Amino acid sequence: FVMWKFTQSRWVVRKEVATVTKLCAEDVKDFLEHMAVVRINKGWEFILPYD
Amino acid sequence: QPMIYICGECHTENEIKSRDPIRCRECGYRIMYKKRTKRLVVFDAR
Amino acid sequence: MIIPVRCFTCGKIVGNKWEAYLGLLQAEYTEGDALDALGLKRYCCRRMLLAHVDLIEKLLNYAPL
Amino acid sequence: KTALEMVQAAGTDRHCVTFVLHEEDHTLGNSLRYMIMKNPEVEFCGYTTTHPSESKINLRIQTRGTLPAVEPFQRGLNELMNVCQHVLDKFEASIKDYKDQKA
Amino acid sequence: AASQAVEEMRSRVVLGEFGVRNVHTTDFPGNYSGYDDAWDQDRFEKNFRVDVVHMDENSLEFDMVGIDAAIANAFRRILLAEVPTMAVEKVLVYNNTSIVQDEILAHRLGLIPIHADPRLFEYRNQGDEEGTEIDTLQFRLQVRCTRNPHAAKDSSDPNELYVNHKVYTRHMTWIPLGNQADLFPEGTIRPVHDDILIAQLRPGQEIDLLMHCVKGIGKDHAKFSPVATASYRLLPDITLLEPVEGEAAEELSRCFSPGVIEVQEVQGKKVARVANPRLDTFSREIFRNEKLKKVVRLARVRDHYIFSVESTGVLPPDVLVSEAIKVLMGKCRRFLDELDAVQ
Ligand SMILES: [Zn+2]
Ligand SMILES: [Zn+2]
Repeated sequence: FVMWKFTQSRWVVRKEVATVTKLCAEDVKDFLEHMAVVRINKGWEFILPYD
Repeated sequence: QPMIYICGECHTENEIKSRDPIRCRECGYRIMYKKRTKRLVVFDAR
Repeated sequence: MIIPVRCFTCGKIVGNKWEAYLGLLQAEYTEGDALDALGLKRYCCRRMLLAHVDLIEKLLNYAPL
Repeated sequence: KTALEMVQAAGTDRHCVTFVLHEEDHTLGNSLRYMIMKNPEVEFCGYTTTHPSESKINLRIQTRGTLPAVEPFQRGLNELMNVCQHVLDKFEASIKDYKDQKA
Repeated sequence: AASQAVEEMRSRVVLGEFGVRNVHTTDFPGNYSGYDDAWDQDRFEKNFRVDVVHMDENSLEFDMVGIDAAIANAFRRILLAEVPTMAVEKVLVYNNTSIVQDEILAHRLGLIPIHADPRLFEYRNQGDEEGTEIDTLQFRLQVRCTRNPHAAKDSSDPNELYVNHKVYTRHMTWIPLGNQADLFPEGTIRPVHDDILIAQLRPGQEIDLLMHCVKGIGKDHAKFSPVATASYRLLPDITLLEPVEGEAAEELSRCFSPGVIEVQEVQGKKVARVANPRLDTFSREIFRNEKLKKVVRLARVRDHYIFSVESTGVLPPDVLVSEAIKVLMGKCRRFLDELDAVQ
């Protein structure tokens, strides 16, 4: 689901993923840290640019 | 008199009498705690 | 273990602002802006909420249940 | 049994008196010290704490002439009471007019 | 001259680079020659005034002019400790299976404020642990955590898996004694914040207890303190010895608080002036600039105290100040009655 959200849009909200997937905060954080970085006022951005 | 205890992993109320090998049903754990008392205890918020 | 209800120095009610703070951590707010939005002007409540470690869930993971 | 008087020595001199006040702290001691220090007939006014464990204070009053040093005590108490009544009335009036002008 | 220095010493408190000067109250008869500092009730009632600048729920700010540091500190200490309120003292526990310790649980429950009006109750006599209708209140807290019968297959979050796993103070139910139900309407006796997290539970664990609350003062224990932060500060009055203009004036706006020093273009050039000295917190950052040290004079007004009182929500802070003044008056009256009984 996280990878699909990243394919649909470059910016992913952590709270939306936590609400949809019904998962705890730490699992969503580990899922995001593997492929995203925290950008202030924008959420989570994919670590690599569009190739 | 029914003496009740709690297992360490199943956490089920087991009634065993005196001089019984400490065990628990549907498992094999051998750690048996005692339930909390029913007497009233007064505490101070200090 | 758990968030204290009263602040050690001043005594402002801080136990009720813990989980909401976690919500501000679940949101995009940082530490400073979240502590400001919670209404903690003096730095004592900021230290109380920031330096607190949530060890209650780690203990409940070892609870009998 | 709360406030007790003590003369300066066995001679029972009314010029130098010590009032021992029970279940008190620095608040009332300092307030009464300020309220009685302005009395022109007081040469020496001073409050102290015997020990932080027990709740008691010792005030000492030494007047200029032949004042019994008990009259300045009552004078300072009445002046502090009047000041408290005045500040209470002023604060109540201020809060009332603030509530009136806010709405 | 000498008169200006005497007036500055007797009216202002100057803050130097290394230390503060003129901090002691000196307006007393015999200390000054050309001043008659003898006590005068008329002059005190004339000069004194109270001006509230901000007043909301559980927060008050008011300036008192004409009072002294002694009476101000007395009011502050009475508000901090000598104002009686209601707080949890006795905890009767019935089968507490929580991970939180019983003593720690009782300590956390004691710190929870109660919205009950303390003036309507009395102090419990020595002993008498049973308590009476007049001088006690009872709060029942019974929370049994269990698994949610309807939840998702995974349910990683504890909210979906379990119910009542976080025992908030809203679960506390006031149990009336005698005729307290008729005297107090429903909803008055309750926890103040209603969102304080007492403990966290797991399925199987249960927290059952009764809380006996009695009247008490903050001096005995900090849990009876009604005010969270009750303090007072001297009103600052920043003065400029020489007119400062140019870009250095902007430095003033960056040296003091952003809201005290304002720059204006009277003739097309920026000149700084004091707009609102109240907002300044006296960070003493002007001493870093070498040139701007001898152009300003930081000072505090001796007979102007801004009181800020943030309470815990038990009662509005104006009533708190009124009750503090009443407690001081009661102490004065008790000592006067004792002195009269002596004589
Ligand atoms: Zn078992
Ligand atoms: Zn604090």
